[PDB]
Amino acid sequence: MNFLDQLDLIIQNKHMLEHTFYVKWSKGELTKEQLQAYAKDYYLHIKAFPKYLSAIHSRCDDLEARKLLLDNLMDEENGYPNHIDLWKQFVFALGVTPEELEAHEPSEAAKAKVATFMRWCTGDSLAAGVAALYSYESQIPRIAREKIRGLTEYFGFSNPEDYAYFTEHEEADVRHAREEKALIEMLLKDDADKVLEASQEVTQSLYGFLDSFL
Amino acid sequence: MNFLDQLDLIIQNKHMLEHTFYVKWSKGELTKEQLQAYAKDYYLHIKAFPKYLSAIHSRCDDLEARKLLLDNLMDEENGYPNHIDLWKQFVFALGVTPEELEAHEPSEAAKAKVATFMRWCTGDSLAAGVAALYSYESQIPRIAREKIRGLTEYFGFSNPEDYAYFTEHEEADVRHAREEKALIEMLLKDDADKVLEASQEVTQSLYGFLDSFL
Ligand SMILES: [Fe+2]
Ligand SMILES: [Fe+2]
Ligand SMILES: [Fe+2]
Ligand SMILES: [Fe+2]
Repeated sequence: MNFLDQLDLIIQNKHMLEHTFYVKWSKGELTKEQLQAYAKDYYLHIKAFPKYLSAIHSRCDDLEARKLLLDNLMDEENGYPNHIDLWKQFVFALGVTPEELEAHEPSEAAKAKVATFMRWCTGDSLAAGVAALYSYESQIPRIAREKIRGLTEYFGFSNPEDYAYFTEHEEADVRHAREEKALIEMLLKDDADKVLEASQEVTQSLYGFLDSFL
Repeated sequence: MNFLDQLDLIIQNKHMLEHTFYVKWSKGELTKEQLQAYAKDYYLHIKAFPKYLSAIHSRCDDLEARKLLLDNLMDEENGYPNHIDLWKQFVFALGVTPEELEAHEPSEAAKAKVATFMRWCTGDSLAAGVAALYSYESQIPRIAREKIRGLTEYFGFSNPEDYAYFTEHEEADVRHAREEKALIEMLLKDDADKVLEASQEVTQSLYGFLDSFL
């Protein structure tokens, strides 16, 4: 079996949309107290995602790979509103005040998720770092689509600008996962084992993060 | 004394334009054999400069600082022709063939320069990493200006597109040094000592690199 296929199968078999939290989201069975906690607890990962990308770029000598990593990073962090600003719009539309979000101390659940990504993105296998990111970003497009639906037919999201982060990631992360899948191939150095090891680790780590809100 | 002033004084007092190699350039007293060797030996630093920036960014939690680091990185590596492509144009206009440049193995002089930057950019002081980069980029604008002159009135540079790298850096690195000087302030964490330690180290390291061609 080809390792990219093995890679996708791992994510297919531990995919956040099958997690209770997002199933609960799908049927609507989630409190406003639970959403505001997740929106706040996600913020640490959202601020850190640029560093995941620059961590790999900064250890990379493939000049064409770096430009691809830069393209993701540029979409993440460049301009107003970058993806960080978009999340904030979602966090504030949920009801959270700016002060409360900035004063929020992230759960150790969330710190473990981030730390799992950073471990791979700073590790010794550039393809494993991209696989860590890929095992998340490739789920994102379908997650966003179903998350807009749940914000509409369940949580009173009238204004579209209130879930713009998810509208952007419905499309942005189709490109990103395609570029990451290509980056994994161009950076492979007889380490497809770490690619899958990273995939297993990130996907489970994401389950523990979702577990935290129950 | 203020440490940014101390910082500039260090660079003023070990500035590449005062080095024999660039004085020799200034009077024209440099062989085509010497320029093609320097153009080739510089290539390792030129390919690595993006990683210097992403190395600091990837360790940084100041969200406004990261966007500044990204702006430099974007000017360095984004688009055709990025700064790497521009150097190539200079390397090829000097007479070097593409194959010979890609087949060139960099001197240990050059490997020491790069390694000095990367040590600081991956070290434990974000302001020292920016100071390592600043102690180089702040010299660049005046270096470029005098290096265009020496390519014109000495080395037969007719076509302007042949020294476009230096035309770009005459202006680009005015902005970059101003943004880096500002980044050093925003990232200082009671470590102005490392800022100057880095400055001393980078500036000397640059002298040893220039020393290599004599
Ligand atoms: Fe994103
Ligand atoms: Fe993304
Ligand atoms: Fe540059
Ligand atoms: Fe620059």
